Amino acid sequence: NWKKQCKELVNLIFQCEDSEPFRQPVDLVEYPDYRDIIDTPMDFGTVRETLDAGNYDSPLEFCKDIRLIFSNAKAYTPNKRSKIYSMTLRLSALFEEKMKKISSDFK
Repeated sequence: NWKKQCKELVNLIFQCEDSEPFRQPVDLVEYPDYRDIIDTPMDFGTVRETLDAGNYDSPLEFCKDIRLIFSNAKAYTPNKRSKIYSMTLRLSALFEEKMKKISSDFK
């Protein structure tokens, strides 16, 4: 059951300290130029909601949206000295480790 596996992984991510800036959509009052840089916003709350609505056709679609969270974060704050950049690298690494098993069990 890939859907329950992906749900467990999203719940795991919400418990990770590094996910805090990615739990909700980026706020456009706080970051007014965000959408001049980012075409397709994404966050873990949205991913959770999409999964619960049954609106991912496969784990690859789920993964693509999670990868988008990280690519967006790195695009908007590209300075590798920044806290957010390091939090993105660490959380990305954990996610990819976990997603590997889900993707195998599927294929």
